[PDB]
Amino acid sequence: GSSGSSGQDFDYFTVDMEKGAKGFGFSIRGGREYKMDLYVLRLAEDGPAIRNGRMRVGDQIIEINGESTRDMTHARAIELIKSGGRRVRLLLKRGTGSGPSSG
Repeated sequence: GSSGSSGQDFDYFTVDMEKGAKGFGFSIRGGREYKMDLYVLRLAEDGPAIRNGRMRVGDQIIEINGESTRDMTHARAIELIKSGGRRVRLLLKRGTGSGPSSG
């Protein structure tokens, strides 16, 4: 009587931010175009992104605006952030882990 998928990935948390002076103030990298997942290229020091926190530079985006980030190209994810509007919600997880793995 057990239940649970296989593969204990990092913390699957969602991100919530709005548009700024020159946009959300965040970029992405990778994609089907390069045969790799979508990560956060960099962050805007003076943008609403770097102020959000939920998302940082060096993470892996598994979801974007609630749209499964699969079989998608860096171009798509780029249009999704502008397709939603001023508010963009993507699922990101920090590679910090659950803590010290020892015992």
